[PDB]
Amino acid sequence: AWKTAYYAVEKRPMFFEQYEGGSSAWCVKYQFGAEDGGFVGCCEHGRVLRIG
Amino acid sequence: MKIADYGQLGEYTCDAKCDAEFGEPGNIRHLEGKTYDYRGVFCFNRKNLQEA
Repeated sequence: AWKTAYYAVEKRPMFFEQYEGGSSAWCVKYQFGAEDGGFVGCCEHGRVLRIG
Repeated sequence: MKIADYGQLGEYTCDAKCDAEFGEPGNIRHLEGKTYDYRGVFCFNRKNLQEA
C-alpha cells in the first residue's frame, strides 16, 4: 500500500552554473547538480513473493 | 628615452585550439648624454700693449 510503505523526498531542482576556472574567452565549462532522497516508511504495509 | 623594439604579439591559430600563447614583448631603453667645456687663456705685457 504505497504512499505509506515508502516515501520520496526532493530538495532542489537541477541547477546549471558556468565555471570561470576553465572558461577561456574561446571555451566554456558548465556545472550542474541536484539533491534528493528517500526512506522506507511502515514495514508492515507490503509483502514480497519469491521462489522456493 | 628610446623605444628599441615593439615585439611580436598574437598570431593566427587553428580554430579547434582552446587557448593562446604568450609572445615576446618589446624593449625600452634609458639613455643619457653629457656636455663639454672649451677654455683658454692669454696674457700681455702692459707697456708693449699700450705703446703698440
